[PDB]
Amino acid sequence: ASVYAWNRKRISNCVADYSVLYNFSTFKCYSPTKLNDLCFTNVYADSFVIRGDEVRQIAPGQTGKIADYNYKLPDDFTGCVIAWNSNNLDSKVGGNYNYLYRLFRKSNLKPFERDISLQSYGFQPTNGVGYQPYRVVVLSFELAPATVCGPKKSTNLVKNKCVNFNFNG
Amino acid sequence: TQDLFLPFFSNVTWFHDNPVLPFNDGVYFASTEKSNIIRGWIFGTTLDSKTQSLLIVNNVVIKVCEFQFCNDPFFRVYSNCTFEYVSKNLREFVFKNIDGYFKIYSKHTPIDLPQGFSALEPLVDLPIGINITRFQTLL
Amino acid sequence: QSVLTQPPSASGTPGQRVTISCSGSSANIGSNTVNWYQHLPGTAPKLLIYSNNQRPSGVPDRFSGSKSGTSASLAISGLQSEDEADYYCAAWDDSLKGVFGGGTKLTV
Amino acid sequence: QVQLVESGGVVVQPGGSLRLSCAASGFTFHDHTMHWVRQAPGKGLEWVSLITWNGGTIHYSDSVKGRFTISRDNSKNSLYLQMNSLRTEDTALYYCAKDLGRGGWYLPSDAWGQGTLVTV
Ligand SMILES: *[C@@H]1O[C@H](CO)[C@@H](O)[C@H](O)[C@H]1NC(C)=O
Ligand SMILES: *[C@@H]1O[C@H](CO)[C@@H](O)[C@H](O)[C@H]1NC(C)=O
Ligand SMILES: *[C@@H]1O[C@H](CO)[C@@H](O)[C@H](O)[C@H]1NC(C)=O
Repeated sequence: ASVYAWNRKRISNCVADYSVLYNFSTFKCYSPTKLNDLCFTNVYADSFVIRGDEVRQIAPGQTGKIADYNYKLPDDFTGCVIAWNSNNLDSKVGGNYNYLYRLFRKSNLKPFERDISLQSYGFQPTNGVGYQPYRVVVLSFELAPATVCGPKKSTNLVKNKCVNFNFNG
Repeated sequence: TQDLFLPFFSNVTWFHDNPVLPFNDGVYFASTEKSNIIRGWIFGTTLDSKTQSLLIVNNVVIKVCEFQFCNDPFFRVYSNCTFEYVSKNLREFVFKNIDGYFKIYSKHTPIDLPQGFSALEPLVDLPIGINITRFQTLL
Repeated sequence: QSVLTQPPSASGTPGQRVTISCSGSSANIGSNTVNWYQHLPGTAPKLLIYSNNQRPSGVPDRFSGSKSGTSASLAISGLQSEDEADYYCAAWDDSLKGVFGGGTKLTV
Repeated sequence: QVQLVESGGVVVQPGGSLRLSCAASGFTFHDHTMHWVRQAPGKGLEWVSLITWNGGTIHYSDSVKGRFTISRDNSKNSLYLQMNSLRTEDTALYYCAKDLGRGGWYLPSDAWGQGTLVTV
């Protein structure tokens, strides 16, 4: 999705095996190696495309055209911000006008506000890194019995021996 | 065992007809049918799109959402969701709501309310953080 | 030989703050907005401030401005040795079209 | 990544004429208003002219009004300036610049080209 109109994918009732992600050029959690030990009420994956020099704006305490007018994250945000270069996917010669961002607004956005009430990105394959497109996914963690949890590991079953067992807890 | 049970030889309300009924610690529901008229149940509080409501309709489809229900639901049931799941005779059910789980038990047998003894096996444990104070039978 | 009036120069010690004033008629500033440019010798002018107090991408919060009455000003704080540039005041006129001032030379 | 490239910075005899050309890329061309600004040597910036995206309106500074013509070709992503009846007073560094955004207009914004030198 365009950053001015970012989309939210809701993740629920499943196993969040975060090792498929952790093990991207940016992987900053607000510990990334302990994600598999946590349960959540919900996990939301907010998907959008921005410029390289705008990636730094996708964080708590940050300001700027994206942070203030397109995609705002709260100072008390809990979750992970993951991003990677998409120069060979979202760029066109002359500028890919499919992706747009808000340049002007009367006031700043609230956290996770989606205002689609607008300028195109000049995304080109020959742009400098700061002006290349990046695909950004922000995983917001909502902390119910919880429906999103990490994977369980297992061994095997050994019989006719004294063993220390754990059967589903 | 100490748990929520239907007391022996208790007073049971017989409906022939389906107003909104109160929900306490848990309820017992049973129906006797030939034509299979009852389709499901609606559980919640205000049932007016202000809060999460649990809609169970017999495949079997279970949804939890901010539904705006009809004043007399029957497709005319309702006009922002957190949960969705898809799967002559007496059908007994027990509905409990404890610590965030909506627990359903059931038993189906061949055939007023008949005398006899049987136990109801558990059907499903739904991890739904829903406030239920009222419910209605959906026909 | 200009409509918008500016001082010929400004100066200060790095780390300090200076201001550059701009004035004109009600048809230049009073009924319109004031933009500012920072022109570094060897290349083109770049937008610094627009619509009185807004900034374009790439311009830090050390640069700000305001408009009141029939006058306007640019404030430059945290002076850096890299800001030794000619600053310009511009506005759209009701009688004339695009109007630029003489420019102010800011030096370390 | 907005780029503007000027051409036509040549020396011309007074009383003659010259056309300047600005190539544009890195942004939507056909929806944006564009401007020309010139800087005479020893002086500050002098605004020249603007043309809007649909040709809806054109504006000139009085010193060039009636003698300069501004036009654009939205199919080539290019802006042109035709300057006739030239005088030695027109010697200046000419810059190509775009406005702040689409549709509307005011003054030249952040993206300026390097410019080219016109001598009369
Ligand atoms: C059930 O309640 C009714 C009053 O609504 C009463 O007349 C009847 O005797 C009660 N039956 C039993 C078994 O308590
Ligand atoms: C109900 O919709 C609002 C948006 O109007 C949203 O913020 C809220 O989280 C939704 N409620 C649930 C349970 O998703
Ligand atoms: C009813 O709602 C309150 C919040 O007002 C909550 O604390 C309580 O646990 C809920 N009860 C049930 C059964 O969901």
